[PDB]
Amino acid sequence: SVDLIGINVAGAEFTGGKLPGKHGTHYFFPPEGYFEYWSEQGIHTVRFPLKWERLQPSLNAELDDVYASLVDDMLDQAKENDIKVILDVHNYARYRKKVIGTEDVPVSAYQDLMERIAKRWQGHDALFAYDIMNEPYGSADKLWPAAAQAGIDGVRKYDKKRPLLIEGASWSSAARWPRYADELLKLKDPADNMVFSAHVYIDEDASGSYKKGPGKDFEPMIGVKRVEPFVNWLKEHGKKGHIGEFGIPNDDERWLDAMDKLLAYLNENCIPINYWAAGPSWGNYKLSIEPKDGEKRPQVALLKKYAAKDNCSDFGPAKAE
Repeated sequence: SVDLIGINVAGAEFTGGKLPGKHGTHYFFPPEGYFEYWSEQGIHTVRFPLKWERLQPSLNAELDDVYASLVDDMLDQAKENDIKVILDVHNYARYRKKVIGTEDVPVSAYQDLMERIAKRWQGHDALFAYDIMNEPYGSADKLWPAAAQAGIDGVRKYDKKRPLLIEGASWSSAARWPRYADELLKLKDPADNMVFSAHVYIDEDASGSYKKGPGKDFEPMIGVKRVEPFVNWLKEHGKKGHIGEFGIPNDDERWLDAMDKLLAYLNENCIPINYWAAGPSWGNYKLSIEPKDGEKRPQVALLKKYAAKDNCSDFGPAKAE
């Protein structure tokens, strides 16, 4: 099945400056008992960021035993707690700061990583889908469509069933999506289970930093307006979609109303969402929905109302008929 409501569980990708880094200091995986709270809340789908450099400290080589094993443990816990997991290679179309398709990082290396990820985890019941690359941007944008096909090819060697989530250029911006997306039309999936995944935030620059409050001229439909370009492109081209990130601060009711409006529109169009973000070690992060003493997380009550609604049969939008 495809859940319309889901959350990001971030932490494994933290502190990029430290490689390999130390678990519990630089990066964090969910502790025992972590998924229970979310499952009891009624959330059953999770997007899980991973750092490519930690998974694969050398290109075209076996996955790291310690980091990959932590992933195994996390998947085992998700399964015990009725949680389905989207693995996200959270890398901006780069390995050690070099773009995929450059001489340092050939597309074949990216294909190799995807083959390895699919080979290791295709047998795990808790695995739901592969989000093959988080937020290609900048000098990566031109070379990304070629890289994406290599990633699809990589996964499909070992997993011919599960959905592939394909992000777009320009930080996978939903708002700007039609400006660049046509380059993704040449992508082909032999299994016909390919879904585009866009990101959206409703602060002024759409970065999710929230440098300002809503302001006097705030529009409740701002989230909907920002995803329409994406959803309309999907409709025009007979493609399927997904919102892999959206988040808001807990300090203004107006943000919550905009979120409600966005969720209604996504629900109408059968587009699933992954809220950014929950996680084992967020501290004071403004967008966090993880429980923290003294913090209310109104975003969670809102997600719960939607989670109760019927899922769609498949990733939308529904085909014209």
